[PDB]
Amino acid sequence: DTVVQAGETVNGGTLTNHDNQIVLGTANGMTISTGLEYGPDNEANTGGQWIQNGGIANNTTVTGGGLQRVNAGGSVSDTVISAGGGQSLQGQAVNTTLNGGEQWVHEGGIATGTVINEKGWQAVKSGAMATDTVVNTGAEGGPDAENGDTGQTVYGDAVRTTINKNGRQIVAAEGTANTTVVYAGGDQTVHGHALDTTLNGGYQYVHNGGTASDTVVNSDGWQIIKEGGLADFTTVNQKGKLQVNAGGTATNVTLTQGGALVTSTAATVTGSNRLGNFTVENGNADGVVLESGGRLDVLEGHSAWKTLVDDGGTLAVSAGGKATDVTMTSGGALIADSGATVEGTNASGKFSIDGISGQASGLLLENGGSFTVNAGGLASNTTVGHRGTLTLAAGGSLSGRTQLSKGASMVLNGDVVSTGDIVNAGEIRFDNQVTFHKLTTSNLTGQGGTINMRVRLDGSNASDQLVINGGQATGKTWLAFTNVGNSNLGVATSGQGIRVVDAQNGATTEEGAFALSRPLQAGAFNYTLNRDSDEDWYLRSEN
Repeated sequence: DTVVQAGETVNGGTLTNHDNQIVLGTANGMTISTGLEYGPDNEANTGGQWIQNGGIANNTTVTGGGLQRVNAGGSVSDTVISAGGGQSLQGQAVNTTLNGGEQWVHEGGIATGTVINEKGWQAVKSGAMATDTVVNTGAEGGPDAENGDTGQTVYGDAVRTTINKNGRQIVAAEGTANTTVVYAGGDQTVHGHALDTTLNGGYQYVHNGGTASDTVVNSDGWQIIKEGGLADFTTVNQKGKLQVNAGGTATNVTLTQGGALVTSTAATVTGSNRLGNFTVENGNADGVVLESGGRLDVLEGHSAWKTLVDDGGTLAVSAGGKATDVTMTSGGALIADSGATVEGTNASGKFSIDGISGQASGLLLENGGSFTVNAGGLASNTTVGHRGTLTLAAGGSLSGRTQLSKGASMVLNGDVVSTGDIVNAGEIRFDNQVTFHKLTTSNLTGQGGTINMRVRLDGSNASDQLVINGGQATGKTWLAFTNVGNSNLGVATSGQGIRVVDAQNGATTEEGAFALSRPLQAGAFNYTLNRDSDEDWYLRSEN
């Protein structure tokens, strides 16, 4: 009928048209399709199923427009709630599936086993508790998307939450999440307190004024401490990542072997790593270890001491920053420019960058490492390996042995003079970041490397140039030319042609020192590469 009295059970039935069911006994298998037609929090709403103290409902279905209300001492199990349906909970609910529906847990209510799908929403108010929730919605679009009132919003207490792909738990400023696992594609944003989070691929964002305690960051998990956030007792395991932004704090960190730290000297990070204790405080970094994935930014006016950059780690030093007693393990990335001050050891030996004098010596740039030589600066005895980049601004200089392995890059942004030997297995390129430039070197040892040069075939006989100053060009160097003129305009060369390699002051070049890596053509002309008796190399027209 309309009232289910104590000690009485009722089976089946559908509520429509603002009809009411007041449950004092047990109501099994009801379908609730009325009571929410004017949306949540509307006086005009009427009807629904209302579980009283000592009442029970089992296997209730709450369709669009349906309202289930559960008073204190009322109890429901095995509910499912569609889009446009809702359950208001001060009693206890066990196993509620929200397929678009909403569950409001009021002060004193306990929601256990709620499954949040398809842009449903569990709202855990102050004084309320959620337990064993499964979140499958709310993070759609990714961490920078905002889906509002979807997923789980925690103003009270959330316990033993599972955040799956596309799931989002928002811990409001007064809320508390006490045991949480986050999988890949899910995230937990913390304005309040997060306790015992495990990030098994998932992300945790600690916002300003939020705190996270005893976070375990496993493979592919990402804990981000934003400005004014606090992490305490984070453990970063293999392939996990702790990032502490400027003005963020993380204390009692434990970085295992393989656990990345991503921070700067503007942040506060204290803990231990594979070598012992470390600190990042007051613009100073002591003892930092950068695992595979890790990065330490030493900002201008800041300093780091006793840093180990291990395979896959990154030390980045701004102009005016200082990093001493640096150990670059093979594979470690060093990012700096002539303005920085760095000293330590890498795989090939001792290295240093003097920011005042503008001189670098013994650099090893690999695996994302990179160095820029500014005007009036010098890089001496640089080794550029796989995924390393050496960039020279106009007015920057090279000396000693500049060695480019395969997969290495040197970018020349103006005229550049090497007072030593360039040993090139990699790619050298002339660039502007059209005015041609000169690469002058004392000796060039070609090991199958390539030099990317520009040329204009429109009659101006202009191109980039290589100058051998008194030594020799030996081995094998490929020259890759790009016509930066019109592609159908070819003007014949004159005399010896366009001098692309100039041997001067007695320099020689071996007979096979250079060869075009691909044809060079414009208009009616093919342009061949030719060595002449003056040891110089020329582009000349034919056809």
